[PDB]
Amino acid sequence: SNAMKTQVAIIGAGPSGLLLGQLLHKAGIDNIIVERQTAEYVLGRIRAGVLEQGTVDLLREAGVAERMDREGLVHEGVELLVGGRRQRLDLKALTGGKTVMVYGQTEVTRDLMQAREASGAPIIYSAANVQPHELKGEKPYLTFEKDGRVQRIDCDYIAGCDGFHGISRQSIPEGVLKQYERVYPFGWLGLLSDTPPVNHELIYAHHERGFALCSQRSQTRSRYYLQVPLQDRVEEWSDERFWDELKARLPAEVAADLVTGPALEKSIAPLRSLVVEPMQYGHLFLVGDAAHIVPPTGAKGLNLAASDVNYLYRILVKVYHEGRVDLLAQYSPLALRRVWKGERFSWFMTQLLHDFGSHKDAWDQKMQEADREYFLTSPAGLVNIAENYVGLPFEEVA
Amino acid sequence: NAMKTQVAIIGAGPSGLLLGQLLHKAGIDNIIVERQTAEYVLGRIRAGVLEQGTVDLLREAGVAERMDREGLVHEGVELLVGGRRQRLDLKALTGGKTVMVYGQTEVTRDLMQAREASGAPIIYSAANVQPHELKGEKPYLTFEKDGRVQRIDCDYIAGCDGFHGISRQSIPEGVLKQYERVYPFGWLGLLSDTPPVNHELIYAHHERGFALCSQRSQTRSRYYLQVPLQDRVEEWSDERFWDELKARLPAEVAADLVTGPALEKSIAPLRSLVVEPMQYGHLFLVGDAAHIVPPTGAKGLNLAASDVNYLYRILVKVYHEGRVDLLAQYSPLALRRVWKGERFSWFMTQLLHDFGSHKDAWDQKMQEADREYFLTSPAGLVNIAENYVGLPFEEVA
Ligand SMILES: Cc1cc2nc3c(=O)[nH]c(=O)nc-3n(C[C@H](O)[C@H](O)[C@H](O)COP(=O)(O)OP(=O)(O)OC[C@H]3O[C@@H](n4cnc5c(N)ncnc54)[C@H](O)[C@@H]3O)c2cc1C
Ligand SMILES: Cc1cc2nc3c(=O)[nH]c(=O)nc-3n(C[C@H](O)[C@H](O)[C@H](O)COP(=O)(O)OP(=O)(O)OC[C@H]3O[C@@H](n4cnc5c(N)ncnc54)[C@H](O)[C@@H]3O)c2cc1C
Ligand SMILES: [Cl-]
Ligand SMILES: [Cl-]
Ligand SMILES: [Cl-]
Ligand SMILES: [Cl-]
Ligand SMILES: [Cl-]
Repeated sequence: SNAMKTQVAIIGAGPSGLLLGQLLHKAGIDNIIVERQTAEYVLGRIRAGVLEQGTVDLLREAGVAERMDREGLVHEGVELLVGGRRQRLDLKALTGGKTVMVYGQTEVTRDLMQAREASGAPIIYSAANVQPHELKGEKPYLTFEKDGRVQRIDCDYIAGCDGFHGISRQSIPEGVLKQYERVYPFGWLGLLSDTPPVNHELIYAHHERGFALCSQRSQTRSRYYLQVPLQDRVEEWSDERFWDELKARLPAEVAADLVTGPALEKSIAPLRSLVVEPMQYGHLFLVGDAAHIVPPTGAKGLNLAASDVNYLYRILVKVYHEGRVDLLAQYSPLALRRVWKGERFSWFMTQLLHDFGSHKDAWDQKMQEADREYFLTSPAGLVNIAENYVGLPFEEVA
Repeated sequence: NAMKTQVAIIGAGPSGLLLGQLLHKAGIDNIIVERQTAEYVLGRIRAGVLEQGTVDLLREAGVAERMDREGLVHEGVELLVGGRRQRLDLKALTGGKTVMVYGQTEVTRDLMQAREASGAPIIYSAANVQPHELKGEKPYLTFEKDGRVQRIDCDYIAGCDGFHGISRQSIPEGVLKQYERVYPFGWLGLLSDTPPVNHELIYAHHERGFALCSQRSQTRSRYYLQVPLQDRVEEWSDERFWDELKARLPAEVAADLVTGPALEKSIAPLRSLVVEPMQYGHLFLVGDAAHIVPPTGAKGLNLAASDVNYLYRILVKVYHEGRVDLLAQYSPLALRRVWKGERFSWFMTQLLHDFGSHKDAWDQKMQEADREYFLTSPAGLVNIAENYVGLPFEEVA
């Protein structure tokens, strides 16, 4: 058949692709989203839960915040647990007013999907072998297969919002991108349960046996994590083994108040820090997990995706409304400045709260311990953590 | 016959002299034994920056007159990254705390003159000093001088004998545990009779490597350059030193730098080293005998001073209040502050030096990000400033 036509072709219907598309459509910039999996499959992913104010603001601007505001929970603080002691970080007081919002990525994604349904902005699911073409040409395009037919999308710009295993990043020629990576010797084993959270705020716990995070998605939906060796598989961890181990890494007081229950979802995510430079090539712009990855210890993943969306969205508005086509050259510079800040903090928190075993020498272990002392005791240290946790500012586009 | 005292002190460097001066004043007898001659000890060119805790201690010891007259109070320090100058107003950021620039040699000289005036015994050129009966109730030292073996009977031994001392090596095998990080570089220092390029210290990170613009007075400058461990001082002419220093500074700063012939020039290797515990029986390790820091945080002499402070306050209570229980608190107290200083010294070293290929691309990227974060965040600067002026001494109660 004949080629579909739009202004911005978006690869990936995850939070990045959907939010970008929603913001663009509201601003009168035509876009089409193509996604490899089914709508159901995308919604089945249990991932992030902590939204920085910048992300919340973007969602409000996109006009998809009614449910987030009603069913989400503003968290004014977080706890770091070292040596069995519970240290609360009053993010609100430490930052002079900032907070975080606990609302599931799945929920955010569902809201964005319902909003796109209402607008009628085209979105195509179960699209196989999406390939971008003529990234340097003036007329880039996408091809894909669906319903046993090759389909084409002509556009001006391509936004690669296709995640860690996307096609976007891989479509850029060799030499162009440079990669910076740190692979951690552990993953997070996550368990979502239909049970009351043990605390009204997140508890990041460092314990001799290893790291543990007590989290949640609502007043009736809990999310717990344990660091685990890379070899470990989710089949080796029954619901009971996970509950017992979580209990062993928490103080007796918290262990007793913990209400356990069957896992609605359980899986292991390997931890890695990854960044590519630049985050664009010609008319293709990499957004979110397609460009960078962080360990979730700082709750920065989805929030960095959102800042990437922020910058590309505000540049594109000026490209089409003010004809400033060349402003797109500042996308990577802007995005990367904030990516490195979040990457730094995510790296810092991972080093601070995890058991590295033989992967760190004796000196580095002592420095981990002295950092745990200093950062949770010094008022300036607590302020260092709090201001990073709530999310550093977005810079203005010139 | 044998010499008798309460506390026998090994080493006549800053640790040993300050501990001896404080103890003597409190009425606690002490003898100091030193391997080198007095002249040789004075020939050493090292520290220059004193925390208020160290300044307070010297005033308490009654050896502050010359420091209060010739030392210079610094209200800030500068950190320099990619041309940017970030002044840390220590006073404004820490609620009034400052640092004192006064040479370690000057402090050492003043202490030596005060002990001479008091007549508290001190023995130079004490060879093969050895401690014995560390856990017994009657510990003692032996040493050789003027062709004869001499003995000092005491109640406690203070090992203030530095990195190459005998005290640490005298403790039975396996008791001590050594934590260490050896840096792939040293500091080439040059003392010059020229005006400092700035009235405050300048810690400069540069693609080519770290440089420190420091001073001993308004007429005497002290500059440092990081150099690889292979380097020998004989490979560094004054000319090469000056040119390299200028290459590591913004052109606008280098332009007015006044160069001159070296009065002293040597390379010190950098290392982070902590020994635990810091005592065995009636033997206590003090200062460099127990721990080393890279000088990037100006913590060395200052940690030695806090070790001295704790051992001194404990001994006062031991002798005047029979608080023998408190001797077990020396290592816990000293190590709490030592680890904090070690952390800071490590932090500053990581932040400001070039590690070449001793650091992978990811760690270089985290250095770059740390320099961006700590030097632009108000909280980041507070963090550095409060560590730089030195964290408080805890009370020995
Ligand atoms: C497995 C996993 C677990 C995580 N857990 C946590 C956590 O516990 N806490 C936390 O704070 N953060 C977590 N994160 C981080 C956070 O969820 C991500 O940063 C966030 O999902 C990034 O959104 P995105 O839209 O950039 O990528 P994604 O959410 O991955 O969306 C990418 C979309 O593109 C689609 N796609 C991929 N390839 C193609 C193709 N060739 N053609 C078309 N479409 C394609 C995918 O199907 C997907 O729907 C996790 C991330 C992952 C991947
Ligand atoms: C080479 C070097 C360079 C340094 N440079 C700097 C710098 O540039 N900036 C900075 O801030 N800090 C620096 N420092 C750190 C700071 O000067 C030290 O922390 C400080 O000197 C510690 O004092 P101390 O008395 O504990 O040890 P020392 O000053 O080493 O005194 C130990 C004394 O014990 C004596 N002794 C050793 N063995 C025996 C024995 N068996 N019997 C009898 N006596 C013995 C020694 O002769 C010496 O006099 C440096 C340290 C060293 C070693
Ligand atoms: Cl979720
Ligand atoms: Cl931090
Ligand atoms: Cl941030
Ligand atoms: Cl811009
Ligand atoms: Cl300190």
